[PDB]
Amino acid sequence: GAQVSSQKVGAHVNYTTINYYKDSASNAASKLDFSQDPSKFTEPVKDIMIKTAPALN
Amino acid sequence: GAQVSSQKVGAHVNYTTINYYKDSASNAASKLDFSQDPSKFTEPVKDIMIKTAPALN
Amino acid sequence: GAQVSSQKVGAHVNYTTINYYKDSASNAASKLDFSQDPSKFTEPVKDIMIKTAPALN
Amino acid sequence: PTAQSTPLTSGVNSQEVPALTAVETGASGQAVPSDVIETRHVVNYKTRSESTLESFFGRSACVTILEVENFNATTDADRKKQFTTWAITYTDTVQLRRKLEFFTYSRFDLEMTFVITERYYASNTGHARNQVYQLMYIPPGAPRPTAWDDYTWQSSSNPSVFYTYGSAPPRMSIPYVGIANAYSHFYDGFARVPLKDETVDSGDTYYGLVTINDFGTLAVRVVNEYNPARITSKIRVYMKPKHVRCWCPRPPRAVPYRGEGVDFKQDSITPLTAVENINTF
Amino acid sequence: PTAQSTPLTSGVNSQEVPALTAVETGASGQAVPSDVIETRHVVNYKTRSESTLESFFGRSACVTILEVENFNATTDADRKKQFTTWAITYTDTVQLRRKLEFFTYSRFDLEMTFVITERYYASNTGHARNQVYQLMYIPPGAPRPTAWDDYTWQSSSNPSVFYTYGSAPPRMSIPYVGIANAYSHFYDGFARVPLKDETVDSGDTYYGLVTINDFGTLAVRVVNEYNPARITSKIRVYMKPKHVRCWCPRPPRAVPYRGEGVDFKQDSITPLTAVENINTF
Amino acid sequence: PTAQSTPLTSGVNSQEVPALTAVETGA
Amino acid sequence: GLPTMLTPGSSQFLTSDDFQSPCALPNFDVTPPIHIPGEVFNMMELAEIDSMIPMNSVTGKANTMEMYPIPLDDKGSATPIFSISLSPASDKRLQYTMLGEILNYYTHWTGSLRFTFLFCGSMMATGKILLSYSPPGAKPPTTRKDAMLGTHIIWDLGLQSSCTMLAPWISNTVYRRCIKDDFTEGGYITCFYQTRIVVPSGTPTSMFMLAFVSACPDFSVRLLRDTNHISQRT
Amino acid sequence: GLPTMLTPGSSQFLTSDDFQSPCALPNFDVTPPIHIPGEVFNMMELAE
Amino acid sequence: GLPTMLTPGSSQFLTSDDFQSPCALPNFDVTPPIHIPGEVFNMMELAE
Amino acid sequence: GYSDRVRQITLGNSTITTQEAANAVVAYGEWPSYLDDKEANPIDAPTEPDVSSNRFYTLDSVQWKSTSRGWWWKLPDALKDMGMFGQNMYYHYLGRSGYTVHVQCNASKFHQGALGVFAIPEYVMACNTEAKTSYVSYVNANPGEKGGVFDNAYNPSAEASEGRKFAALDYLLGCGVLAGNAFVYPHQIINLRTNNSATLVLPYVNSLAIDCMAKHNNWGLVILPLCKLDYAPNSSTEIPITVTIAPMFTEFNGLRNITVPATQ
Ligand SMILES: [Ca+2]
Ligand SMILES: [Ca+2]
Ligand SMILES: [Ca+2]
Ligand SMILES: [Ca+2]
Ligand SMILES: [Ca+2]
Ligand SMILES: [Ca+2]
Ligand SMILES: [Ca+2]
Ligand SMILES: [Ca+2]
Ligand SMILES: [Cl-]
Ligand SMILES: [Cl-]
Ligand SMILES: [Cl-]
Ligand SMILES: [Cl-]
Ligand SMILES: [Cl-]
Ligand SMILES: [Cl-]
Ligand SMILES: [Cl-]
Ligand SMILES: [Cl-]
Ligand SMILES: [Cl-]
Ligand SMILES: [Cl-]
Repeated sequence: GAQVSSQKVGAHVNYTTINYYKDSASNAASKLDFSQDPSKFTEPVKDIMIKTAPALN
Repeated sequence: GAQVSSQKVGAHVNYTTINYYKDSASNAASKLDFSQDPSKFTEPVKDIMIKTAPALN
Repeated sequence: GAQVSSQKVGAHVNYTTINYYKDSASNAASKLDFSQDPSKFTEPVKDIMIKTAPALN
Repeated sequence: PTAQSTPLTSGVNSQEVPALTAVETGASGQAVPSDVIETRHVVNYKTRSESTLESFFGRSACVTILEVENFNATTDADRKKQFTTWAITYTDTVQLRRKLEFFTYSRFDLEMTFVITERYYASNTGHARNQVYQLMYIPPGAPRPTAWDDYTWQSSSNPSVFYTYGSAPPRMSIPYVGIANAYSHFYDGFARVPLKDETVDSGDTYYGLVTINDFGTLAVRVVNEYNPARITSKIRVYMKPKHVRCWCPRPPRAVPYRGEGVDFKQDSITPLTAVENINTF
Repeated sequence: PTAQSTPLTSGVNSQEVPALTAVETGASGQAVPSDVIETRHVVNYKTRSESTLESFFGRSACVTILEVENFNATTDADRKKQFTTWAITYTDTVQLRRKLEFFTYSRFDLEMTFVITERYYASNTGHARNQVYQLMYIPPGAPRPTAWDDYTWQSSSNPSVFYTYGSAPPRMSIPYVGIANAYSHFYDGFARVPLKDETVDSGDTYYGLVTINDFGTLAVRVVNEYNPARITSKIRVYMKPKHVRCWCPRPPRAVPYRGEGVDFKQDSITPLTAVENINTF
Repeated sequence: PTAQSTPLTSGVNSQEVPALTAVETGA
Repeated sequence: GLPTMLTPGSSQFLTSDDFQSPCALPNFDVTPPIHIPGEVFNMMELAEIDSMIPMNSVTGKANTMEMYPIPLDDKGSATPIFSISLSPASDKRLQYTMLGEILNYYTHWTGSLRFTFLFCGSMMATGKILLSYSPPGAKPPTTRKDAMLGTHIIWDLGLQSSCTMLAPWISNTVYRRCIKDDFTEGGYITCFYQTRIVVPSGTPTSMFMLAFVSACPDFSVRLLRDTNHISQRT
Repeated sequence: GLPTMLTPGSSQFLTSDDFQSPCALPNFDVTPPIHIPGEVFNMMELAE
Repeated sequence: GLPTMLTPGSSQFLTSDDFQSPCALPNFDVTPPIHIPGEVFNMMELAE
Repeated sequence: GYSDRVRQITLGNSTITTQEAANAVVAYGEWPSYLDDKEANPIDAPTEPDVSSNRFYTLDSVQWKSTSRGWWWKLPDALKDMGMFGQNMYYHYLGRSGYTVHVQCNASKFHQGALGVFAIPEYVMACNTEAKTSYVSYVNANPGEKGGVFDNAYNPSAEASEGRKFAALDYLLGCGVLAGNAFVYPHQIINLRTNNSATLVLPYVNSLAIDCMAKHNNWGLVILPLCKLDYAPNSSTEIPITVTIAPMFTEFNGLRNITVPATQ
């Protein structure tokens, strides 16, 4: 049950993972998660604000 | 995700590599790269010089 | 890249080899080579000698 | 891929003159033996495998020797012996440095290996339990320890390796960490432009790579508290460049180094031994 | 593949005479039992597995014993005990050498293994922390150490092994490194031609393999600085030829060696014990 | 997934005014 | 656990080992590569570049710019102009060339050596020069009549400024050693006036040539080693 | 046993290592997740 | 790590062992072989 | 008709002719070019001054004598006061440039001598005090179009403050390497019997796409007499060496007020 994934690139490229333990808590670090939604903190406004339009009309 | 490659010959021949780490920086030495272009140092001239022709015509 | 070969028999039978190293010099012993030609030392004569015939005719 | 085979060639009597050239052009001589002698065919099975950059650099080289001790320290000087800090560089030693400096620019990952050795300072002060070492990489900006047991060693974010004396030499890989697209082995410049009529001092400023390079600090301690027996330790630091690219070849260092720059020493600038005569075999 | 089976044969009364030959030809006797006696059929299941060259040479043999020490050295002689250098060879010992010298030429990779042992020199000088050894292979031309702690041990390009006392015997493989297409066990010649009327001395020159062989130097040190207790160490060096080919068989060494050449010793050239009579069972 | 690329842009003379806003909004 | 058994070599640090190791900076985003001019792949690319032989490294000229130019004149002496052994790693004059410096990181070398000569007299100077390579085992040549029995080229000075003499690979062994060594001696390079340098009046009667050495494409090295050309106090 | 050979790094504790390790509480039933407002994925979300 | 358990024999040096080991001269280009007369394969060839 | 000896180079409003060239060098076989979007770093729309700045600037001539040990310049330092190139360089934080370097030295069919002309990336030179390392003032490192000269003697200063200049020792190339190995750098030779000019076309060379021109010289230009000037009727004769350099594919980022470097 080997997982083959892309490595993080270096100076110049897959790697293999097998889980040895019956508990997911035993696993190595979670895979890179590039998810983001800054707007929930930077723009949590009820009515859409279009950058080019006046903020207050 | 095993890589099978030719060994460097000895006195008298594949070997197996598995990458264990998620970072390419962790990997063993790069495979032999026989690339070369000595002319960028030995002959970096604008106009082609044919060995059998005069260098200066 | 596993090699499966016959073992040398014991009192009473394959074994597995994987090469871990990129240099053949790192490898375990060469496989049994039963090659032989004693005649290059025991009979290095120009003209064939038939055992049943006189050595000198 | 092999070095060049020699073709079968006989003589010539020709307006083709491969023996003559003009190196004023900036071209090196190009002629090969088949251009100027009768040659047999020789198949060349030999390769340039061991002169690839990966092969040339494919060795762990000692780059420094650090010292740390473990004993009951009662003075400021003795407290400072309980840990050590080292600005990470390849310029404390000469051998790897000289090989790197065949090139202007490089890009590589780094394998770092450590060899840790101890001796008893004295025989009349009993014994010492097996020691654990902490080697902490302090990137530029992270707080540097002022004591062997201060808060910095908790190392929440800095990488640390804990090494148990007598175990296999510890080892880790470092990516290419340069803030440029390659490492510079040479930098013909300054960290800032001094401006007309500024009050900033221009009398004690430096030049070149030393003004811009910062690979952080290695901090080392013995984690153990003191035994009655004082133990003194050496930590040898080894670097192997791997996954190597290099650009812009240079003449190699011909005379002794005298520091981190290209400076030379007045008593050590005569590398050639004079020959008796221009006609000496 | 098995050794020869014996066929069922009865008697003969024949002009075919396989019992007679003429060894003047340079041929050995060829006749087998079925040529000169009545034989039963015997199926031979036995093999020559253990007399293949790989089987004959498939052993790690001790080739030398080196000595190194770790103590506070105050004299030149004592400083030279802190490290050792050894010209790499199989001629310090007799057993592997004699087996190799069944052949004129060989080609093999080498497994090298080391056994490292220590003892206390004295009991009244306290104790010593566990020691790390450096074994550095110095190829011909590379600088040789003059002190246990000089710059050569940084070993940027030379292969070194760091061994921790009490760990498994260290081990590495060496390729076939010969500059010829095989190793020569015997060389009937000189390194240079002495020429008519030359001023070069011909009175103290040597002959044979010793004039041309150079497999470099093994340098060994204890990496640790001195303890109050002096520790003395032995390093036993083991060689196993593997991936073996050999050419041109030779009679084996019949009398004691007295050095690196084929020379013999006047008091040791009588290997046979005289029998009482030519008729002694 | 990468941080944002910069597009090729020239100047403007426009009733579109992305430089002004009102941070009273909580944006 | 999976039953395992440690073999010899376990826990050793071999400085030429080639193993994986954990990354101290996991998930690190390296600076993207860009194209940089002058990428090198092989040290033998550098060995193929001409560098100047310090041929005139005599007392008073060694460790000065005057160590490079080879004295020539219009007197037509029968004495050799220069003489040097084909010992490209170990010779006092070849060891500090670019080729010599690269060879001193290796134990073994093989292949053909290229010697290129640039005449730096006036345009009005003419001459013919014999350049010779004598494979070893005979009297080292000190006269033109011995030198011309070996591999040689007659160089006519003219519009084409430079002449290449080859020391073709001629060896008993498949590799020579990068040390002074009788067994792997390379032989003798010498130079004589074939005619003489001739100049008209109002022209310098003494002048120089420059000698360059480079490796041919048949050239390779092996067995990496430390150089004897760099050291430090301890 | 399978013949193995320990390499440099063996037995070290690198604080940025990323290895598996045995679980001290095997077979443990974690509290089921629920949706919580304000989930963060990247420190650069906070920098904006 | 993969759970393992050392068996008897661990760390011994048996002089008739047959294991792989790391090469001290990686990427080394051996001298090409040529045909040499008188190759021997078995000591029993010499016994005949 | 066409000859390796006869060349015309036109950049902007400037043209060079030579009738005794020896081909031309393109350093590392790479012609200069603009910075591609896939290798770019600063995000502001760059200034590309084109013909205003990408043109031949002729430096003050130097005199080759039988006793000359050689000359050095740094780039872009040598051009910092040259027309609109200098203005674009100092009004911007960042700049990149290739160059056509044209070195000019004519004599007669009766003169002899040879100049090595080397383009050296990151030409770092030794300082002239053994009380310090890497101890060179900005003013001494950046002489501009006058450049500097080599010496055949090394005389480091008693006082650290008096040695803040380059120890430009000819046979060590002012940097602890043997001058005979300078041929690993892009080069031509002006051998007076053969040629009267050297032409080197240089791409931008750095570990970065673009850099601070006022902080950092990308190239050294070294002219070494490999064979001394000799002229039988007058051993004390002097012939000029003239250096003419055109920036190429210049690109600047980070416009602000003008940089005015310290002069003392
Ligand atoms: Ca070939
Ligand atoms: Ca030609
Ligand atoms: Ca030919
Ligand atoms: Ca049978
Ligand atoms: Ca018969
Ligand atoms: Ca019968
Ligand atoms: Ca993007
Ligand atoms: Ca708006
Ligand atoms: Cl120590
Ligand atoms: Cl802590
Ligand atoms: Cl403790
Ligand atoms: Cl001499
Ligand atoms: Cl060391
Ligand atoms: Cl008897
Ligand atoms: Cl294990
Ligand atoms: Cl002027
Ligand atoms: Cl200026
Ligand atoms: Cl000022």
